[PDB]
Amino acid sequence: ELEALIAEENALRGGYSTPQTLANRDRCRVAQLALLDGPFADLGDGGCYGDLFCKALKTYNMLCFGIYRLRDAHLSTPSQCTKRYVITNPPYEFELVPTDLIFCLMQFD
Amino acid sequence: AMTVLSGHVVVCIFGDVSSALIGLRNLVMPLRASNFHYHELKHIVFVGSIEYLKREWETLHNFPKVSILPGTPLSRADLRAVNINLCDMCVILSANQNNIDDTSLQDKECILASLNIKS
Repeated sequence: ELEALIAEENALRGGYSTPQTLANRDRCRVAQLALLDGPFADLGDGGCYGDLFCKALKTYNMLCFGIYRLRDAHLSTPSQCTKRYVITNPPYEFELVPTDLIFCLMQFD
Repeated sequence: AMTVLSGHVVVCIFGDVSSALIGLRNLVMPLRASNFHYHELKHIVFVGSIEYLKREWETLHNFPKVSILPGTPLSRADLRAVNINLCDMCVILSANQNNIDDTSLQDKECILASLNIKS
């Protein structure tokens, strides 16, 4: 319907909302949350990444995607490199540093 | 849209400043021929770029029942505004046809405007 309105108008417009219009807030939103601080920070040093996303499920049905960990966060020699790199689909037995950002999707607002 | 045009004539033009002057006086002359009456005389609206319309308006001013819609002949909203449905004949003309040197551009616009009107 949006594509048809685009083909007919070539400019998005505004309309008066309705309850069915307000039902178009139901896109399960993308987000990037921190692992060091928050309600999920209760574990930050485990290795049970499986239990991590199962806790995310049983908490808010928060679908994890993957770990956005720093490059030298897997090292013992402490550098000052804040460049993080993505990892897609971490397994169940994947470790976890507290200094971490996570790719997660909470439910639609 | 508020100008009710039924049975009229719309003309689509793919013109620009770089395009050559087509010359539409020869087109609009036998529409205003005196073998009919003034009530029978159809209305004409030109859809396209106002740059080409400005380049040709110095020739196109002494004629009745003539409108100009600046815009784009590919615009479905502009076609709905000029009521192509009720329009007797859409005329799709191209002005860049003798400056482009490729079949990919040759009549490409005309084919698109025809397909959009058919769709």
